[PDB]
Amino acid sequence: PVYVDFDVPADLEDDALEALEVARDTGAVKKGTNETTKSIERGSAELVFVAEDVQPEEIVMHIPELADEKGVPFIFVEQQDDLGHAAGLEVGSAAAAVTDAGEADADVEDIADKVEELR
Amino acid sequence: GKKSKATKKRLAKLDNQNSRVPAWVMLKTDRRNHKRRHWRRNDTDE
Amino acid sequence: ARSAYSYIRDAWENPGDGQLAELQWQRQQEWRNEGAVERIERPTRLDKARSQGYKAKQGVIVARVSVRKGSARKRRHKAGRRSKRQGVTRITRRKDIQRVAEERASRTFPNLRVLNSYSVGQDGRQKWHEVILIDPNHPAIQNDDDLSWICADDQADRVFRGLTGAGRRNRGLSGKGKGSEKTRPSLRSNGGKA
Amino acid sequence: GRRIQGQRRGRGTSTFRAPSHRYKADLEHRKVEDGDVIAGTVVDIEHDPARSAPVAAVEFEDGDRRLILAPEGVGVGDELQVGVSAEIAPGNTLPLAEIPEGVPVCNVESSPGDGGKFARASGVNAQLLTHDRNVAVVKLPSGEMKRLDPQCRATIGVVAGGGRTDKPFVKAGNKHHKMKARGTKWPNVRGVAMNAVDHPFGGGGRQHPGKPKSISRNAPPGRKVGDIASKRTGRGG
RNA sequence: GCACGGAGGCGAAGAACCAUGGAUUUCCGAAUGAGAAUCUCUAACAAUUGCUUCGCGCAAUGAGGAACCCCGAGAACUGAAACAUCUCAGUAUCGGGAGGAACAGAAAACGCAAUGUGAUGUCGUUAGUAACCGCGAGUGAACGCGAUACAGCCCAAACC
RNA sequence: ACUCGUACGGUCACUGAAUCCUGCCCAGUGCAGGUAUCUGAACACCUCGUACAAGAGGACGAAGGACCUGUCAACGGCGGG
RNA sequence: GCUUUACUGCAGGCUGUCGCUGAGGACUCUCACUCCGGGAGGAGGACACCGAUAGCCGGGCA
Ligand SMILES: [Cl-]
Ligand SMILES: [Cl-]
Ligand SMILES: [Cl-]
Ligand SMILES: [K+]
Ligand SMILES: [Mg+2]
Ligand SMILES: [Mg+2]
Ligand SMILES: [Mg+2]
Ligand SMILES: [Mg+2]
Ligand SMILES: [Mg+2]
Ligand SMILES: [Mg+2]
Ligand SMILES: [Mg+2]
Ligand SMILES: [Mg+2]
Ligand SMILES: [Mg+2]
Ligand SMILES: [Mg+2]
Ligand SMILES: [Mg+2]
Ligand SMILES: [Mg+2]
Ligand SMILES: [Mg+2]
Ligand SMILES: [Mg+2]
Ligand SMILES: [Mg+2]
Ligand SMILES: [Mg+2]
Ligand SMILES: [Mg+2]
Ligand SMILES: [Mg+2]
Ligand code: NA
Ligand code: NA
Ligand code: NA
Ligand code: NA
Ligand code: NA
Ligand code: NA
Ligand code: NA
Ligand code: NA
Ligand code: NA
Ligand code: NA
Ligand code: NA
Ligand SMILES: [Sr+2]
Ligand SMILES: [Sr+2]
Ligand SMILES: [Sr+2]
Ligand SMILES: [Sr+2]
Ligand SMILES: [Sr+2]
Ligand SMILES: [Sr+2]
Ligand SMILES: [Sr+2]
Ligand SMILES: [Sr+2]
Ligand SMILES: [Sr+2]
Ligand SMILES: [Sr+2]
Repeated sequence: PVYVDFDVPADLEDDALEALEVARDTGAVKKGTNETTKSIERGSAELVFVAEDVQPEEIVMHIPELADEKGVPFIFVEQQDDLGHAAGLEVGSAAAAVTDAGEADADVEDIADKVEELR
Repeated sequence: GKKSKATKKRLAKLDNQNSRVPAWVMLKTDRRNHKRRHWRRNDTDE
Repeated sequence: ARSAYSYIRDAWENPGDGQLAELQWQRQQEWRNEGAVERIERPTRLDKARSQGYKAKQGVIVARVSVRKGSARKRRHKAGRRSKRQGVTRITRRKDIQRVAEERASRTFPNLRVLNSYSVGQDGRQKWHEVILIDPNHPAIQNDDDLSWICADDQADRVFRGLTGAGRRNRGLSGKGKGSEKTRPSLRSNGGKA
Repeated sequence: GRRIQGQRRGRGTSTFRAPSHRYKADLEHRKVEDGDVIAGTVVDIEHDPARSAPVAAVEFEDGDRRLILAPEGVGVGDELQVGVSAEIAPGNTLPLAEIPEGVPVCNVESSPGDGGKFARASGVNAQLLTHDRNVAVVKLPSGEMKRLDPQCRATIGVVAGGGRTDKPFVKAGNKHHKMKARGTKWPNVRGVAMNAVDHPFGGGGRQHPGKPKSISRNAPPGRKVGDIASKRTGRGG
């Protein structure tokens, strides 16, 4: 909420998670706020997801700005356990990063575009 | 007063202790109950 | 590269600036409505907790404790005292508030042992600290190479005997040389002059 | 010395407490959702131990039986109303806003919904003077002009039992009986009549305070006795 | 049994007695189903916690102990020939807590200043020295050295 | 606590039924109000000083005091010539 | 033990300042905080309460 500056439509969120699910089966994806954070820093990240029900919020407050000053696109998910499920985890995940998609590149691209438009 | 069952048990014991040292103990030890109490001269507890 | 943790750390170096400022302004409103000791599922300052020994595991508990701000809450002398021992207002206690917080927490969880604690802010009338407590009776912990030490009998009620990190600092045990002549090995053994 | 009587009071021991277990009720206005569709009928008049004044038991439509702070002139059978649309008659309660200027009221709330704080004693009454959309001006029994939220509720009329003060107690025994119904230690031993250890005015061959009686507002308890922060004393000038 | 009586009994089916282990072990008592001056009333980890199969299912705490020990609270008589800083003294006493011993402990040390020492207690000494102090009365270390005993390691993060 | 109380209350004091009455004094002390000007601490601020700091000085100035007023059924006073 | 314009201090009250504490020498606002209300909501409001400190009074107390 303090780090969220725009609302993502339930639909867009749908496509992204699906794209993320195919990304783990095809390309490469990072699971966890630490790994997600390094990807953005190492630049090896194309799309980073960030749950919105993270408490305490400090765990993710940094993602947004760190991503901006790295051109890396990011998107918010409402639930924490969905991102974890979609990431292929048996647990939740505060953040995630698609480290080079796979047969989803087209989709990931659009999502990033759709977001920038959503300001 | 009104005595409870427990109070009564305690009073009963005090009554029992308040007895003479058997005569045979006298012989056996070849020669006094130091805890002899009187209802009037003394005061029990509780 | 920088860990995600360093970002939590760096945020807390200035709890009065940035997003953290807004978080605290929001949070404290709720904290003020909470009790004296509230157990919480996750540390507010993750980097700090892990740094102090915290682990996401069975037998590890975190609780936020609040304590009234200010100096001593002492009652004026009812019997004769020389001017020196008549003070009441500016007299402060010898234990810092964090230590009082660690003890209250440990009282709430009689079976747990204090591992460490850290500050999470304050307002004008109280201070909050989160305390990490460990269950010395849980096998997940009895089998931990990093925490099983706290299961030893002589570690029971460690907070009440000043064996915490906050305890040791407050007893003037930081320095190994000059200035610790009356603190080490204990305040009591040195006649209580430290 | 020893703590003075005024200090013993504060500990709230039996000697200084009011006989609350013997008191009836706290005549606070009824709480109405709105509409004013709340009316009841005076079922009986009773004596209020805590105020030496009469009180009226009212049975409301919705089945609530409660004692009420009765104004003068309320009798059994009479029907009272409490709400914004309540009729403007003695014994009825409604927000000052609805009350017509120049009308005597009692049991006036300080803050809307508190239940009534002002003008509750025998035969007293506040005088609603000015109206407005922001503030209702009432003149309290002490003569003070009070600015209140027009949303503050009040009862029309003056409090029952007026004139109670016009008759002298005549004897100590009568004072005694009344004092036994209040939270007060009585009779009263003069400070000048006590030992120095017991009061600022105690001690001395003959009785007299060995000091000026007008004490400062800043004086600590134990010393604040006599004429507290008096703006003046006497009858002259 | 103490205990030197009377009567009676047990023991070669090896008693008594002693060691080790086991059985029994009323009620109150931390006292824990609720209550109560040691009893009573109608199935009990009461209360606080952890785990949790979310069910008291599995566990913890509570109270005791001669002093010793650790963490807090902390006088006054007394000395100064009065007395207020100072002293008595961090003593008496109080609150909390552990153990068989506690506590301390592997340097953001020392500073015989060095091309030197090398975790920590403790003992002897350094020394009534340095330092404090109505610079009064009084208070009072440390480094080092000689000994005792010796022991050094584990996390957080980086990268996974 | 007062207080299931709200100035026709209850707190703090003095005098001590009724009756006839209760004079003069506000300088001191007390209380209270006011106050152009004077005085009036710390933080912040300015100058000097210090590569910094100690420190010195300045400006601003709250209550309080100076000063003015009210007040004796307030402490008390009501003499000598 | 008691008294006071004895000495020295200590509570307590008043007052300034700093923190709580926010937005646009006089001002508006609302979002902390406070109060009223069963609730909605209302009142107040960066003040007050509280922590710290400074000056004044201070036989109430040692
Ligand atoms: Cl502990
Ligand atoms: Cl009366
Ligand atoms: Cl050396
Ligand atoms: K002394
Ligand atoms: Mg017999
Ligand atoms: Mg390891
Ligand atoms: Mg009432
Ligand atoms: Mg009475
Ligand atoms: Mg009298
Ligand atoms: Mg007398
Ligand atoms: Mg006195
Ligand atoms: Mg007289
Ligand atoms: Mg007289
Ligand atoms: Mg029982
Ligand atoms: Mg002497
Ligand atoms: Mg030792
Ligand atoms: Mg001398
Ligand atoms: Mg000494
Ligand atoms: Mg040294
Ligand atoms: Mg008389
Ligand atoms: Mg309230
Ligand atoms: Mg004295
Ligand atoms: Na007897
Ligand atoms: Na504990
Ligand atoms: Na046995
Ligand atoms: Na148990
Ligand atoms: Na259970
Ligand atoms: Na002497
Ligand atoms: Na003397
Ligand atoms: Na001295
Ligand atoms: Na040498
Ligand atoms: Na005068
Ligand atoms: Na005496
Ligand atoms: Sr989870
Ligand atoms: Sr007798
Ligand atoms: Sr224990
Ligand atoms: Sr009321
Ligand atoms: Sr009420
Ligand atoms: Sr007198
Ligand atoms: Sr006159
Ligand atoms: Sr060694
Ligand atoms: Sr008369
Ligand atoms: Sr005067």
